[PDB]
Amino acid sequence: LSSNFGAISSVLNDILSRLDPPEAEVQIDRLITGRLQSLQTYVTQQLIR
Amino acid sequence: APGQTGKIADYNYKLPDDFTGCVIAWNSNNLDSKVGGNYNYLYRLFRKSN
Repeated sequence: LSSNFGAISSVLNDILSRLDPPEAEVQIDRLITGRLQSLQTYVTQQLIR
Repeated sequence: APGQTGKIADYNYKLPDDFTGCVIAWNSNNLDSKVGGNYNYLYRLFRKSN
């Protein structure tokens, strides 16, 4: 979670703070695709184990 | 522009980020710019709610 995955802020709330939807949409898109990819890796690892 | 901020943007006429259309503008000096100075046009810069 702490990792940014290319995004400019770790905590999503800090992004919400000043970044506006025109840029916030793309920023959160990058962040959420990164986090979801990490969760996908974790669930796959759990599946094999 | 979708999501841009400003007095015209948030106070006058906002536009969704999912907007699907065209913005077509041209200088209207030959039409609007006159000796009267066309001050009838107004914007609502100050407003309680965007």
